[PDB]
Amino acid sequence: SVVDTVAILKGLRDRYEAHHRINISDEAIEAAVKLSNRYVSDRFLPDKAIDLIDEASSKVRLKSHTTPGMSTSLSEEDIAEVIAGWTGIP
Amino acid sequence: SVVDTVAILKGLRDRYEAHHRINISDEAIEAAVKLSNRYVSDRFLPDKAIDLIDEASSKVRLKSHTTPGMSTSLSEEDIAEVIAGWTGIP
Amino acid sequence: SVVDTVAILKGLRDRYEAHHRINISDEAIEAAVKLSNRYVSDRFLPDKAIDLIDEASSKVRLKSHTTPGMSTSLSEEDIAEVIAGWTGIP
Amino acid sequence: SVVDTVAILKGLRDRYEAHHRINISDEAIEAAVKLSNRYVSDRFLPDKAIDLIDEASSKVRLKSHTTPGMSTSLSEEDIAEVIAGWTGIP
Amino acid sequence: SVVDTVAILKGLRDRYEAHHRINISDEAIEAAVKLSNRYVSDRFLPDKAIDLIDEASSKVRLKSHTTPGMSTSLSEEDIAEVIAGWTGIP
Amino acid sequence: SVVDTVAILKGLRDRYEAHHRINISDEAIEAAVKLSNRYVSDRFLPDKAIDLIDEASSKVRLKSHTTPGMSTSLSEEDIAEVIAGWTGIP
Amino acid sequence: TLDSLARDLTVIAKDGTLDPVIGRDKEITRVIEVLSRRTKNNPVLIGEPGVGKTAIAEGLAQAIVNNEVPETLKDKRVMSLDMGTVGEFEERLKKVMEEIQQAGNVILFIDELHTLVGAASNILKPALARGELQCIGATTLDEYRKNIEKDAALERRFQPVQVDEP
Amino acid sequence: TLDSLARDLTVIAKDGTLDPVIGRDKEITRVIEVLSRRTKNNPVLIGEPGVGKTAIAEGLAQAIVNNEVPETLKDKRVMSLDMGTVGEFEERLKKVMEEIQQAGNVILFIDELHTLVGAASNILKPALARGELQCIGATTLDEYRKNIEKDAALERRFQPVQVDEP
Amino acid sequence: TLDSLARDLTVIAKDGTLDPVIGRDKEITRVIEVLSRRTKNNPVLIGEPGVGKTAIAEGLAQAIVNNEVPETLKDKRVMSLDMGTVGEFEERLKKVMEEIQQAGNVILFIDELHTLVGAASNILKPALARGELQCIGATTLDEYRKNIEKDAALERRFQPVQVDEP
Amino acid sequence: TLDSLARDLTVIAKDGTLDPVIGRDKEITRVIEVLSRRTKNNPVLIGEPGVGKTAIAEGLAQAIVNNEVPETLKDKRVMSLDMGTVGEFEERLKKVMEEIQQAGNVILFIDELHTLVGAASNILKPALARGELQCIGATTLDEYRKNIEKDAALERRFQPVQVDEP
Amino acid sequence: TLDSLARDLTVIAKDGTLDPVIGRDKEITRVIEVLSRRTKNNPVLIGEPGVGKTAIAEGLAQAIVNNEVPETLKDKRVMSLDMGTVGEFEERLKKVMEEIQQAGNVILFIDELHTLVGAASNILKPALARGELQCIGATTLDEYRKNIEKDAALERRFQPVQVDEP
Amino acid sequence: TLDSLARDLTVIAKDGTLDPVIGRDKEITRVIEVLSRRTKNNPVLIGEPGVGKTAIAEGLAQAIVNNEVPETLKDKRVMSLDMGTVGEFEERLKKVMEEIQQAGNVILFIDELHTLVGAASNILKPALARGELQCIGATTLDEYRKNIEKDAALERRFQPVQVDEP
Repeated sequence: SVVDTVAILKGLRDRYEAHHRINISDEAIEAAVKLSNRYVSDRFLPDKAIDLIDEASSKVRLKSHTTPGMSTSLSEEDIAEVIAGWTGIP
Repeated sequence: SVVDTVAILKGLRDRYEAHHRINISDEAIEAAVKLSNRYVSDRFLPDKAIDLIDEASSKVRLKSHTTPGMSTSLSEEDIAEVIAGWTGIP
Repeated sequence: SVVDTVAILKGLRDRYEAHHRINISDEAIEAAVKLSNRYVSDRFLPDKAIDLIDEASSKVRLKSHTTPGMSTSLSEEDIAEVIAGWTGIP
Repeated sequence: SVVDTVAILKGLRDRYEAHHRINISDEAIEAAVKLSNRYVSDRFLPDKAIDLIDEASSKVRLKSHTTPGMSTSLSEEDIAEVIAGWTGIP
Repeated sequence: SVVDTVAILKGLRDRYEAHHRINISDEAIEAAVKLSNRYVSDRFLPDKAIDLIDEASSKVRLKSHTTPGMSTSLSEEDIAEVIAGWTGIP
Repeated sequence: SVVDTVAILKGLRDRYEAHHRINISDEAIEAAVKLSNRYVSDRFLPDKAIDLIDEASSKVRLKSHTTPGMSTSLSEEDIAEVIAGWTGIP
Repeated sequence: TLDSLARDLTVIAKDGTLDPVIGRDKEITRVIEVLSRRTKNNPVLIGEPGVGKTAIAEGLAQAIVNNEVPETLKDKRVMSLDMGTVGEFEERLKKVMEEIQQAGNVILFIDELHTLVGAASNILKPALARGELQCIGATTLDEYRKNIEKDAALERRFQPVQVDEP
Repeated sequence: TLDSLARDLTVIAKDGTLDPVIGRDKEITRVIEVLSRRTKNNPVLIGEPGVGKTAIAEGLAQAIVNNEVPETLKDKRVMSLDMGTVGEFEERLKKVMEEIQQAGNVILFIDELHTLVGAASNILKPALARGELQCIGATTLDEYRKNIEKDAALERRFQPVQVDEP
Repeated sequence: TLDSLARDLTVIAKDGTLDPVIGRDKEITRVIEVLSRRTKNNPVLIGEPGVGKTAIAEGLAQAIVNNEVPETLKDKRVMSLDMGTVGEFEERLKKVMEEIQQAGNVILFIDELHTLVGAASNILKPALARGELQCIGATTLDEYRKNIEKDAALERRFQPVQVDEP
Repeated sequence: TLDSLARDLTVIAKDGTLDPVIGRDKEITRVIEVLSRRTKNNPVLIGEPGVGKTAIAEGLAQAIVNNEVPETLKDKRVMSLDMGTVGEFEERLKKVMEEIQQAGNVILFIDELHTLVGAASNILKPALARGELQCIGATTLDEYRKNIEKDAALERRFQPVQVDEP
Repeated sequence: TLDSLARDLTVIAKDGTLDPVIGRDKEITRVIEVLSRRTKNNPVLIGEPGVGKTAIAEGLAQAIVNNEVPETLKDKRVMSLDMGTVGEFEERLKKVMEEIQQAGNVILFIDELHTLVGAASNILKPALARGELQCIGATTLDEYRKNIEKDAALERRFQPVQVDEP
Repeated sequence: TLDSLARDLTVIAKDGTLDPVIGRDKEITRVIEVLSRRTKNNPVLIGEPGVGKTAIAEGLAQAIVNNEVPETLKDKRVMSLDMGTVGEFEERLKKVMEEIQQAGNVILFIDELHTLVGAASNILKPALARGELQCIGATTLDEYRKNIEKDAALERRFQPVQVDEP
């Protein structure tokens, strides 16, 4: 289920942020969970969320990684932008 | 024959209970014997009973193994539940 | 040919009876020869007779081997029973 | 051609008779040549004749080899019998 | 893009001329870039330009290599001739 | 080109005649050159001429090799016959 | 020996090397209870790849080191397959099997490709079919249609289970 | 020698190491009487695995140590196969055969996989086909369709028998 | 050497180890006369398995030790194949061939599966095709359709013969 | 060892042996970031051949020796495949893999034909599928349709990327 | 060396070991004249097996020892293939080729199966395709459809000829 | 070293060992100018076999020893391949490549079969693909369709050229 995913994502919530040195905002977390499930056929929200997440976690870090201070991951753009980067029409 | 099976099961009756530390109740024993023969195509009551049995012997032990006092194996659930766990509509 | 078989069986007539300690009765011998040829598709009367034979030679010995005095092999049952044991409707 | 075969058979005419110690009668020789060509699909009259021949040359020798005086090979039976031994309805 | 190609060609501009001992004229360079893209389906302007180029760089060198003084590569013929050598109707 | 071939054949003119002990007549040489090019698709006049040639050079030698005095190779037959031997309607 | 390809995450779980799972408990309860069977201790899984299934595996292993594993298996231990290759190849993979059968103390999880291979076919599959050596497979049916099934005695060896996306 | 893979349960039965069987008596009577044959002493079994068949085997061995075995075989003794492997492998398995053929006093039961193998094919199968060395096989037909049959001379070596679930 | 797989029943026939045949005499007369051929000494048989054919073989061997065999072959002796297997396998089977070719004194009967194999194809089949080494095959056509035929030069090596049930 | 087929252009880039690329930076940023993945470090490329892609590769290697490569990979180094062949062939290619896996310090780029071969199939592909050994492939989809895809677990191993003509 | 598989019937013909042929003279005249060709000295035959073709071959060899062979070939001599087999196999068959190419004095006739093989394909076929080593093949087209043809350069190496039953 | 298979005709041309060519001059001018390329020094030829192409090669070599070769290549020298074979085979052929790469002074012409082989594939083809070692191939397209093309990076390595019958 989308929700359990969030929990299992909450499971890895610390994981890749402690890899990516960021602060996950569950708002985002639930967001893509819906959104990916909505927009992504192939991989699975058990992952593809985290996919987006880590990728978002990257994109932030990317910006945060180098020249764009927020360490946390936004809800929206983290989902949105990336997801828009995934597809479009944010 | 279903019945000889019971005997041959009675043969292994001590066996896996002395493995599984339980008390086999022939009621169950004959039960699945019919029941498996009824409900199970593939493996053979010479085994599949014991299959159920040991599995039942597990399921009890499972409950009995850890947190659910009866060491004996019930007739019904041992057959039933497990068999329902096998299929349904107990 | 069925008949030559009998001869070739007569060839092994002493053979497996001296293995099976019995007395072959050519009545049987010709019997299955027809009968097997009649009733058995797969193996060949050059053998399958002897098959029956030795098997009959067993079945007798079996009875004769252990608890069922005739050392000879009957015509009929040796064919028949076994052949009925092969199929039915003696 | 059937005829050249005879010649090429005439070629080996001395050959296997000097192997089989017999006297080839070209009557036979031409005979099977037709006859084999008639009756034998598989091997080739360049051989199969000689096949028959040598085999006939055997069959005679066979008879001539052991207990059945003619050392020569007949036309007919040499063809015929053997060829009938090949097929039937001499 | 055709243009980036020119740059990446400008990247190898020194390269094969320092192999082919010639002077690349960007006029040519942009020329084929359009022209090849126009006229050549198969290989890719990232190369096929340089293909033409080096080949042009050859053709010049060829002439320049042996009996036909310009060390530089013309715009036109370097493209044109070769490209006409590629196709026609210069 | 057919003609250069003749020259390159003239190149090997001494060659296989000094192998085949014959005298090549350029009449033939040019002949097949046309003729083979006319009549032979597969191998190439750079060879197939010489093919014919050497083969002609054989055919002559063949005749000349054994019982059929001309050591030279004719124009025509050397081409023709062989070429007719190649095809027909000399 | 029992190393290289032979590895286990149970201690790693007792080492806390991995992630506490959720929700596949009763799912695992099945997967667990598969071992109970004199017939087939050996489950296989169907479902969607990458979803936590090998952690679902680890879920067992946790519940193992948790001793949420009941009796018989409590001594036994996970083995997480290692896949790789190196003259022959599989004989190694063939070899390890007695070793772990010699181990009297473990279990292996076969992972995903349970393979119809060129160089293959029955590899351990008889020693599988030996009716010994508790092990676990998994895939999605798309593969499951073949190896376990095309034998059907490996079907008689394997117990299929699947779980939907949580 | 005649050890390691070479082992017997008969003494073990006289040792009482195993279970008194039931009901396959006349079934065994056949399996027994298979040995009588100058043609094929060597039976193979079909049926459902794990049902008691190798004990059905032992059933013979009991009836052997019971001397329910009649004459010729009474001297002969069970051998229960051991399967395992270790450079080459089978040559051992090849080797033991003369040993037991040298034994003049025993019988072996070949168990289940009578194998079409990669490394294989005819192994003892000629020495099988040697028309000597009383032995027994078993399987379910699904295998039986092949090795004994695809030769058919091993079919001419083997006598198939099957018994339903009791 | 010339042992293990290399074995003969001729002496065994002179030893009387086997059964006097009947009726395939002139049948054998053919099989016999096959050896006469500079072209193909080497017959193969078709027919129904288990019918006495390898004794029909022995029939030759009797008629051999009987010296019902005429001249050339009288020195030569049966070899009855042994089939079995053990690294590589066939090279042995490959090896023996020169040995018996070295024997200058024998003949082998190849028995039934004359095989299209995985590990195979041309094995002796060239040394067969060497146009030497008098040997005999047999099968039923169902196989005969392939190996001897799919070459056809082994057909050119083999002479097929069949006999009905007596 | 780690030579012959094993070679690297990174030092060569530090040696300046090759061409500064342009424009595939963020393209490479992806290709780069592929390595980040515990799931798939291993990208493959689609696109038009001969366009600079293996220099795009080198682009990484530059950005590597540039240390435009971020942390984890900075120690790791390009390997540019060498393709060639020589008894067996691939075992070498099979062999090198542990070596580089032993290297604890590098990465290889597999180049174009990632091959469905006669002599083949799974070669490293398991050791690929071993879930180790960061590597990169490339092709155009026309091939991509098969090997990575027909498994789909190599799809689960590979990350496809493509870039248009600049 | 040039022995074992290497053998010749020419001397044997001068030895009179074989049969004077008839009628394929001008047929042979072709087969003969095939050698004349710088392009293809190497004929192959189609027709019906067992008809005298390898004697038709010998027919050449007679006409050779007859010196009905004209010049160039008169020094050259028949070789009649030997087919058989024995680790590797063909390398021998591969080996002999330089030997006879070293012979500066002979010719071989390849006989019937010119083979598409498992273990094969190009064997001498390049050294065939080397454009050297006058040799002769034969078959019936049914095979001819493949090896010589499926290359077509061996078609470019081979000259097909066929003759009806006389 | 640089001998056996390594050989050159240039000196032989300066030795006058061979034939002054005609007419392929500007044809060679291309073939020549192929070497100029940082991209592909390495041409391959299409056309009709046996027509003078390897002399067309020599034509270069003449024009080389003629110093009709312009600058860069003037130091470099022909190598005419030698084809033959002898445990492994190709490793030799593999080996020579560094030697000539070590030579700092030459060029090789690969001749005709540029081969898709059983024992093969990438042999030097990576060291080819190494982007070093000026060399030349030739064939007719019928082959050209495959090896250079089926890679297409060897197409990216090779430059095809063809010339009609003069």
